[PDB]
Amino acid sequence: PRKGSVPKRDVLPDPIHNSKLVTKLINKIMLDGKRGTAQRILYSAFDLVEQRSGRDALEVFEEAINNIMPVLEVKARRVGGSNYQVPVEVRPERRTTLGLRWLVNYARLRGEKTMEDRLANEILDAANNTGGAVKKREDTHKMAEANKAFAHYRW
Amino acid sequence: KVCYFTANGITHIDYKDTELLKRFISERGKILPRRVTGTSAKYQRMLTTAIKRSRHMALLPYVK
Amino acid sequence: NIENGVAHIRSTFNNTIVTITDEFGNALSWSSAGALGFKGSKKSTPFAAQMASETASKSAMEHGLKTVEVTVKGPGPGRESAIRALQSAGLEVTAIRDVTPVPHNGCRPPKRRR
RNA sequence: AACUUGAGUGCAGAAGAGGAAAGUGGAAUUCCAUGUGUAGCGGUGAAAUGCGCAGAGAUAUGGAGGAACACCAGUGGCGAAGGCGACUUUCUGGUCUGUAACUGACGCUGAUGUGCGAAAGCGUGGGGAUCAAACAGGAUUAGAUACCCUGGUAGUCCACGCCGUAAACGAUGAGUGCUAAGUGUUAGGGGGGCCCCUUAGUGCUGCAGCUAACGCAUUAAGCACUCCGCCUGGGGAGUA
Repeated sequence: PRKGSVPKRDVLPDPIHNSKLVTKLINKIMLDGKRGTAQRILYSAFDLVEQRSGRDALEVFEEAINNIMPVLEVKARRVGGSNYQVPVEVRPERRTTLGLRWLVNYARLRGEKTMEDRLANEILDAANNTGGAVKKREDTHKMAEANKAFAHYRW
Repeated sequence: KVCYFTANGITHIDYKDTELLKRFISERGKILPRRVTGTSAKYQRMLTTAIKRSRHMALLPYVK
Repeated sequence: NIENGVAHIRSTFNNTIVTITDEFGNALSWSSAGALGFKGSKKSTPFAAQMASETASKSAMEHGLKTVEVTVKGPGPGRESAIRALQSAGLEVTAIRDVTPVPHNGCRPPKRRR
């Protein structure tokens, strides 16, 4: 906000895979404070993508996250009757927040039977550069590509 | 600073004296302000007249 | 030719017309910021001028241009980016002269806005 | 009758976009003709009208025409005011400084009068580049006979006349003399590049004093004398 910066609340490493990224994915799946389900959703999908791909569950997840994380965002400026869409490079911390969010949202929007299979399906598709999660960043990059003429309007 | 027209005693600036005038025309032939050259008000006027006479007679450039 | 082809750059508050002609005033090619698909408020930007210059600069190399004189005519934002867009293409800029016309009066300037 | 200080004349100097006429230039705008040249140009907050593809914009050369004179250029200068900036020449007005050669009050103000008087406007005849009232569109708005954009006519220019109005303002009549200072700038003079003194302009602070206050203050809106113009609550009305 106006006064300086806000310290962020940190997470502890995952119980199984020992990854702070994995625990934050649970924090996104969780609805109404229900940790139990969210913890079961991920482990029923991490162990599931191992049967589909074959490689390590955390190894595919790390590959997939890289293919969802955006490199260049588009923040909005204003001169008047024209709104300046100024492309801004994404800071590393926001990239993980956006990549995890796009994994969950574009897994919920799909459907086969349940959430665990949808999450597992989206995880493998992201590592293969397919799915809505990677199509969101491709549009995020595209808008940053088009508006390079507004680069020097970065406040 | 010193006028060079009062210091050296020049009481008649000649438009044929192109060399003397080239000290006040800068890089374009643009007449230099008297604050920059430090000539008095009395001699800034007869120097401007001499410069403009030289420009017409093609002894000094209008622009450069 | 071989070299010595002057480049005239017209940087205004709108697009920057960059044209590359020989030493004797014969146009080889030209490329304005508006010919690159740029919309308004994109036309007068340093980024647009960057592509505007080099787009005409590549067309010059086909006639074998190794020397350019940059004659800039206009007070526009896309001036300096245009000149560095010529060296980035390897055109060996020699001189930077400004030729923005200055009337010794003798014309009634169009009324200003309100 | 007499006198010079007032006012003028003489002599020696000074500066000035003061005025009128005729010439001579350079930059720029527009248009025209070609060479090169290719798909845009231009404009906005975004647009679009609009100009282009029948070759526009750009660029180079040349030509035609009109208008105004960058830099110098400043609380700078001149003029009664309005106003006066390119250079040259010819006529021509005013002002300042010094001297004290001459006249010895020849002075001030000034109703009526008589002239000058920014822009806009009118008549006649020219000229017409640029910008343009009005007019056409294209937009914004709920509407937009407006601000924005694209063009565009009179006018803007010249010569004669007419008009005689402006926040034509320092919103401050003209003349004369007196009344603390400080510090500039313009044009001279006299003394010992510097200092001092001094004359006339033009500025900024600032005393006494004045004012309702703001403020003015040796360029008064202070202190005095002469003359002219003007005012007597607001509308109706600068209208009959």
